[PDB]
Amino acid sequence: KVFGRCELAAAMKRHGLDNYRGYSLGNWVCAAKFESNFNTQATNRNTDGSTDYGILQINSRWWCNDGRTPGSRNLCNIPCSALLSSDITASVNCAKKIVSDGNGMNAWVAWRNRCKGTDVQAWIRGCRL
Ligand SMILES: N#C[C][C][S]([C]C(=O)[N]C(=O)O[C][C][C][C][C][C][N][C]1[C](C#N)N([O])C2=C([C]=[C][C]=[C]2)N1[O])B1234B567B89%10B%11%12%13B85%14B%1158B%12%11%15B%139%12B%1061B%12%112B5%153B%14874
Ligand code: NA
Ligand code: NA
Repeated sequence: KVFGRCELAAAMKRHGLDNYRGYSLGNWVCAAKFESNFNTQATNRNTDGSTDYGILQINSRWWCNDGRTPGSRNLCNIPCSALLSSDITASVNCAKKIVSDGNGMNAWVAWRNRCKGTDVQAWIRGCRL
């Protein structure tokens, strides 16, 4: 599924991501924009053989099981395929664990490089939320 901006903002809110770990909703929408272009089916292979999955490009190195990342963990206790669904529940639950791991949203390199310290509220501007 390719979400619209406000559509995704709304979905994130309903699943309790807004202000989660102190990160306002615009931060999450901005991260999703640059991670996946709002496409729940987005996959990208990493140099090291891990893969990033879904709207927030969650990595198989730590967070999900894809059967082809040796030595990896599955801290969200989910198949990585779950992170590609139209329904974002699994992605949001896993992202809550990630953002709680010590690094905050710096766990998403695209957030640090393209959202941190910008007008992130712009991503939710205009939206009925
Ligand atoms: N951090 C910080 C300083 C904010 S100062 C600006 C400030 O305090 N403005 C604030 O009190 O405005 C009240 C209205 C807030 C509306 C917030 C929604 N819009 C935002 C925003 C947010 N939230 N942002 O974070 C922005 C932004 C526009 C551009 C960059 C960041 N923007 O339009 B400002 B002054 B110096 B150079 B001058 B300009 B930039 B830098 B500092 B920054 B901006 B002024
Ligand atoms: Na909070
Ligand atoms: Na894994």
